[PDB]
Amino acid sequence: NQIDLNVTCRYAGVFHVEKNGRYSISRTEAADLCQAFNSTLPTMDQMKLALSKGFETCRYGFIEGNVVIPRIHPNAICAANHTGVYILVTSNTSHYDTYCFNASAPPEEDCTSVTDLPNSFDGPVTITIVNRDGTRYSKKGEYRTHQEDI
Ligand SMILES: COCCN1CCc2cccc(N)c2C1
Ligand SMILES: COCCN1CCc2cccc(N)c2C1
Repeated sequence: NQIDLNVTCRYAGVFHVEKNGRYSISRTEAADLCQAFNSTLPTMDQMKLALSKGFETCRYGFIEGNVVIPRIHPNAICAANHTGVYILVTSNTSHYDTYCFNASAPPEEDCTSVTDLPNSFDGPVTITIVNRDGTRYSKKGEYRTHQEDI
């Protein structure tokens, strides 16, 4: 009973989380996951500011209201070569990564490691935060509040 949460640097408080390194988060789970980081799903405005500070990924993830990919550099295999906050229009499926927004983060780029999942609740899952530099923090707990996500 183990979950890896791979987390990025924060940019104006916005970061990306993937569960087990593959698209596997529903919209309800995404909200719960951000809540566990004392964070919320970003607004479009929040994501645009993060982009302006250097944030880009090659992953679809939830924000409030849409699924998006922030792009700075055009790449043919990431958001069909678009730049800016690319909005997913047409998809059959419901599971993506998520973005999260932590208002208490620094205003620009913060690439220090994440060492806590401060708002996880009691539970039986070994949850491991994995930073890009390999630094890990584990705890026993849970964050999913919807049964359909478990
Ligand atoms: C209100 O949350 C109830 C569900 N949680 C409550 C806390 C908890 C602790 C250890 C194992 C499990 N399964 C659980 C389940
Ligand atoms: C946005 O990056 C998607 C690719 N994955 C690749 C695997 C991985 C491992 C640990 C932390 C992070 N951020 C990542 C990122």
